[PDB]
Amino acid sequence: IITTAFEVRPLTSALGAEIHGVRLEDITDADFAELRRLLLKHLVIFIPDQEGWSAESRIAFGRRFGELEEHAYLPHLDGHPQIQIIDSEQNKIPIWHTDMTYAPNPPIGSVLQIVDGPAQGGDTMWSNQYLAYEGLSAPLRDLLDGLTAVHSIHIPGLDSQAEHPVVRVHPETGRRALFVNRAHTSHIAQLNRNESDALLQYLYRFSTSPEFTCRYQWRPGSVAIWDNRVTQHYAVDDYSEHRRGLRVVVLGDTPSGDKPRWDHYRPVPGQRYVPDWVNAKEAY
Amino acid sequence: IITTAFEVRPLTSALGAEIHGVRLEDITDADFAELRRLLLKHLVIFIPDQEGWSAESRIAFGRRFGELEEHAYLPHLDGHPQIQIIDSEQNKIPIWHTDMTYAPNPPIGSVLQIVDGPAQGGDTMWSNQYLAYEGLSAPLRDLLDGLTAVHSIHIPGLDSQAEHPVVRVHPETGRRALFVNRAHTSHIAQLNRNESDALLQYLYRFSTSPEFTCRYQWRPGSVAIWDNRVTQHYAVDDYSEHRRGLRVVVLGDTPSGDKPRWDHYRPVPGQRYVPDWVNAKEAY
Amino acid sequence: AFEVRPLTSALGAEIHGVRLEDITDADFAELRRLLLKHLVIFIPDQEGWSAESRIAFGRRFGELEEHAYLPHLDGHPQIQIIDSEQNKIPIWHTDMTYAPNPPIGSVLQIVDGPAQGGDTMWSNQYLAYEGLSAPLRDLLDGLTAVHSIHIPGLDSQAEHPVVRVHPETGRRALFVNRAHTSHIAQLNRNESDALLQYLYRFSTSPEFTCRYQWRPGSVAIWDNRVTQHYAVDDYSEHRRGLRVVVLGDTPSGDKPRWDHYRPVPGQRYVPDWVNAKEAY
Amino acid sequence: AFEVRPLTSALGAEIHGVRLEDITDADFAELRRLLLKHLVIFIPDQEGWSAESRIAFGRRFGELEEHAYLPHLDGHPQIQIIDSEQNKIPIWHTDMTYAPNPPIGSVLQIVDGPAQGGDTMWSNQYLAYEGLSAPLRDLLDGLTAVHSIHIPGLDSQAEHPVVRVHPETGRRALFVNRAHTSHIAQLNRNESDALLQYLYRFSTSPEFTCRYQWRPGSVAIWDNRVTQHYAVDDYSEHRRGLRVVVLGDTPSGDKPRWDHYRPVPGQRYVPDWVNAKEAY
Ligand SMILES: [Co+2]
Ligand SMILES: [Co+2]
Ligand SMILES: [Co+2]
Ligand SMILES: [Co+2]
Ligand SMILES: [Co+2]
Ligand SMILES: [Co+2]
Ligand code: NA
Ligand code: NA
Ligand code: NA
Ligand code: NA
Ligand code: NA
Ligand code: NA
Repeated sequence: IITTAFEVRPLTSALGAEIHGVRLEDITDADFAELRRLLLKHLVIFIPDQEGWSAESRIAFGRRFGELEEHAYLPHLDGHPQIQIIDSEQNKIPIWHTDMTYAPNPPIGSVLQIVDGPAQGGDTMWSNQYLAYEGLSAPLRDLLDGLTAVHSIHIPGLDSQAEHPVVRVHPETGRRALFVNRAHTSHIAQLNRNESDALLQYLYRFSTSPEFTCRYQWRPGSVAIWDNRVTQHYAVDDYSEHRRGLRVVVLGDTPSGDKPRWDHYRPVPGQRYVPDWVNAKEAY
Repeated sequence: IITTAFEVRPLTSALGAEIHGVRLEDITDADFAELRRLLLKHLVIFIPDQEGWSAESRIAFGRRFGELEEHAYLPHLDGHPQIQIIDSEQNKIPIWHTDMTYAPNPPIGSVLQIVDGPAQGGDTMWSNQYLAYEGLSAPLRDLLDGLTAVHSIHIPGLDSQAEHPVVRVHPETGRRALFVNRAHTSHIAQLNRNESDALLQYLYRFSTSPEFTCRYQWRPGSVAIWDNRVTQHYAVDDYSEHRRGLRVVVLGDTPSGDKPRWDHYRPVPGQRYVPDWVNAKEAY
Repeated sequence: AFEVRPLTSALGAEIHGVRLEDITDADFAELRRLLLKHLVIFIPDQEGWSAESRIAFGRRFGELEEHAYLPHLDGHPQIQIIDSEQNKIPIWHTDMTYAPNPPIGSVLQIVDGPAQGGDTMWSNQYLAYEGLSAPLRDLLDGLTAVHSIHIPGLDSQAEHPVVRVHPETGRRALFVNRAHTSHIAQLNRNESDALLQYLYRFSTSPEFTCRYQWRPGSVAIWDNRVTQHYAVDDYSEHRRGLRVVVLGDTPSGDKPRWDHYRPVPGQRYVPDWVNAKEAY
Repeated sequence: AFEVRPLTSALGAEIHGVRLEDITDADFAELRRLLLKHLVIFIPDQEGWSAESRIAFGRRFGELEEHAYLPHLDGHPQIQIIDSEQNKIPIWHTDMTYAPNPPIGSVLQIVDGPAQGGDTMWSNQYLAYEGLSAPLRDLLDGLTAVHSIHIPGLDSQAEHPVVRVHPETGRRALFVNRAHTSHIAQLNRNESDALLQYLYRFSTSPEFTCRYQWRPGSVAIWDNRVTQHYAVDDYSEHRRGLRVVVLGDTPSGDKPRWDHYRPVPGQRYVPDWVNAKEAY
């Protein structure tokens, strides 16, 4: 992918780049197309100095990527159901995740601007799931190619589960990426639960190795745009100040990979799952 | 403790002994007192060849130890609410546990006879919690002496939790024993959940080392009597035949140890527990 | 005539009614059958078994080891003396898998020891393999592992299939063990650690093992090709065994489906889990 | 005059408006204060810093290492040349803790390298200790640990408190690190493994670390007494740094509250977690 129009400053070899010399407010078609190519190359891009970006322009920009979420309940900007308000007080959780993978159609990506927050504190990290897959040895890539996993959530107000390939192809690059994440993946469907725990434990740690991640410090006016299909992210929980972001969410992913090479694991009647590793029975 | 009356065949150095030359049916006071001393020395004792032991004698024997459970719902022998029927079909679960530690007053012990089952298969193992504590190095014994743990269960029909010392004294021997177990212990109260997971993971494995356990193969007419205050046990899940036992449960333990040396750990508002080790979100 | 008493459904059986001293070819054929069925068998009441008969018995199975340095019975280089003092190690292992030709099996008799303490456990490696789900069995069928040992006076390593096919039964068995397996050759070391850690624990589940309490005159015979065993370290009394070791195994499995993992120059192995750098 | 830009709330700050070449005693006092506050500081725009000034700067902190074998700048034995080719290792460590007197700290400038790739991370060992719950802090205060290294041309070990008191701030900091700590001396090895495994992961939580992208002319200065650091291994281009190392630390903590764990004769350490027996 050719991207030569702007001044691009990559964060790490794995992913991330800050793009200078762009004004989002009245971006042209040609400049948008270039930002989209930079997103496909760098997975998350950062656009500094966009203070004052109008609501209408933010929505138009998001709609250049696809349909925008109009969340039923999460607060939105007055007059604009597509611009979601994220407040550290109103709702943090530092855990590696890919957004909404407990649903059959997770988002394609998001546009986030932190409009209020501390000068230091509250960094966001992203990880490169292409590299997480590619860094596995050949026998393990071949195994994962034929597996699926159940992703689920069960909290007050939301119960959802979905089955996805463990390895998905990015529809627009054709490259394969890992598609499990600590927050929302439950278990691999074709393994028993204990085998699944062991393999997922390894994959979660490996996939978020420092060599596969980047860490971004938010500044006034900074916009992050990321591809949810091939990344995880993590919100660092190291601040107590009020922190507010404006977020637009682009819907419409269908994670797709190889046909599974085995049936789901079927337990016998009465079989009990005894995890090999301790988790407490009571949270906080 | 002096025990010289019968022929005693210890199973292992850690615990367990088979007692020959005893007839439970009309046991004398003096012979019972000797069996009780052998229980305090060996933690679990096995009495072979007791086929035909009458219901009235089984209940009288149990009552020599204390008050007998008359479970509200678990099935009991016709005419005898104290003799519980345990059926592999009607209700197994192979997990190390101490009985009912999710309650404030777990049982003192049990008398179990397997009246129907396979010739091989379905062994029971017991562990010595005195040795599990004593085998910890001095800095760790000193730490555990001042901790407590929450034990809990949440299944259809039963929700219960209780806080117990991590190290308890046996009231009748004065010796200290570990009092956590994989099945029912949730978390150590004075640690955060992640620290608790790490320490409990170590203790669970260490406490069930082969050097601290014994394994008993059931035969027709065999009776096992064990002290629930200072043991764990584990039912091996390696058979498919029907397996039936008659069980009498002696109530009335209060696990007691040192006063805790620290307050309970208090999380901050909104704090989320993220286990360091994967467990699946969906059981079977 | 033999009465067979299985210890567990997974493995192990005590065989009564046998006299090893002058066993006939036909009775030996039955013991052989029972060893292929039960993997380890225990023969009680053999006090006095002569040295010449013990050696002839082992030779029915194959060539006997004449260890250069282990003490042996005066006059009989094939009958090894195993003394808890002179030599224990409580660790799950399969014997000598760091060698290209491990033993087929062993015949052991604990002639001195405490009345309780010092049990030996065995595990069923057929069940350890069969209990894995289909995707994982498929993976392991195509893998090999390096087994090694590095102690004063012994350096050895060997590569073996992770899943071997027993030559007589045709049944597949796991062939890794905690004591001597180093790493799976086709994975990187960190992936290897994670998988082996799971397999070691799973393979010694109580549902796959048995535990034997030694009695005077009892002989244990086991197939080292499809078992692990573990010597429980819960005694301090003197414990002596007489052992004959049958050589000649060549673990055989599928051709690997992938090449060895090749690190890049200067690559460092950083284990994900801590081990101390200093032993005792 | 200095503008301070913290990287994270845990640690790290970039200091603009500084000229190291002829820094005054009073301005140095301010840098020293900022190092005790931020643990690692980054000074951009120092291209051309003279060798004599670089050495004088390090000498303000203490005695400089003159390594016998590491290459150094022609004419200047104190200015070490660190080349990605000639010498990386991505592993969390505190420098030379296998020695009884580790460095107080270092001054590093990456003079050649890629525009992206090769970040360095640091962690705050004060926060790693303070984030433990009270029972565990109480335990660690009374423990010590053996740190060691065994490579061709270097064997060293040292015993240090698990929790050290920084000499200037009086604040307590964890003093174990994954690369060089072997085991806690007062526990058995298996207990030690379990606790160190927890501490290593906890101590390098994202909430306790920072990540720095090197730029031409940037100098990093850090306090090795209360940090770990990690060199990210995500590049293949040539990377050269100039480093001055300040010697003279003696980690100090509470007298241990227990004796060393003493194994019995013949006791074997069997780790609960697998590590391969062969590296690369
Ligand atoms: Co609305
Ligand atoms: Co998110
Ligand atoms: Co009734
Ligand atoms: Co029970
Ligand atoms: Co052996
Ligand atoms: Co260093
Ligand atoms: Na649209
Ligand atoms: Na597991
Ligand atoms: Na699709
Ligand atoms: Na009574
Ligand atoms: Na933990
Ligand atoms: Na009491």
